[PDB]
Amino acid sequence: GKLLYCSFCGKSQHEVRKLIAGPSVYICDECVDLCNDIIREEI
Amino acid sequence: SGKLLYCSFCGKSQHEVRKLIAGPSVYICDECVDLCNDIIREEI
Ligand SMILES: [Ca+2]
Ligand SMILES: [Zn+2]
Ligand SMILES: [Zn+2]
Repeated sequence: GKLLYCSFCGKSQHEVRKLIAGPSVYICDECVDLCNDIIREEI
Repeated sequence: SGKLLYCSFCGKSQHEVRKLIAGPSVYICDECVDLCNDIIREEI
């Protein structure tokens, strides 16, 4: 019953497909997508 | 300079992982990103 936000981009759980929770942080699917580009070094 | 940065999700330092991606006062390593992929894709 509270708005949760991606710690990287700031979007809430209501703006993304999925919001993954760490111990005290969160990351959305869009940022994970971006992380893959960074790690794989590809577009 | 010289300071240890940790993945905010698993706690590993930048010397324990391949890459540590930085956000605003938050970090995530390549291993946790791999896990996130399994979570999003809902597969193993
Ligand atoms: Ca040091
Ligand atoms: Zn995000
Ligand atoms: Zn990690």
